[PDB]
Amino acid sequence: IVEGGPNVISIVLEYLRDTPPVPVVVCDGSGRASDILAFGHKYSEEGGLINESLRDQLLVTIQKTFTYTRTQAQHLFIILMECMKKKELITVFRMGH
Amino acid sequence: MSMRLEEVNEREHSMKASLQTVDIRL
Repeated sequence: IVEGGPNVISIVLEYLRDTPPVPVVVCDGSGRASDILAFGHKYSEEGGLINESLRDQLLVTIQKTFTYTRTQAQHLFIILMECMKKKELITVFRMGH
Repeated sequence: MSMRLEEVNEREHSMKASLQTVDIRL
C-alpha cells in the first residue's frame, strides 16, 4: 500500500478479510490514506481501538484528506476499526537505511 | 546534529497535531 484514497481503505478491508491472510505492508510518508492507517498503528491500543483525540483528529483527516463529511468519517472510522483489527497483517514501512 | 534534529521534527509532530486540533476547536 502507498498513500491511496478511501478506495484503498476498502481494498485493505477486503484483502485483510481474505483467508489466506494477505499481509498489508502499508508504506509510510506517502500520506493520505496510508497516513490514516499509519497514525492508527502508531497510536493503536489493541486492534481497532485508538483514543478519542486521535480518532477525531482522524475524523478531521478524513474530512480533509478524503473530504468525507463527519458522519462518513465516523463510517470510515468503523472501517478503520474493522481493518486495524488485524495489526498483525499491517506492516508499517516508517522510513526515517 | 543527527539526534538533535531527530528530536526537532519528532516534537513538531506534536506541534503539527496541536495546530490542527485547534483548527477543529475554532
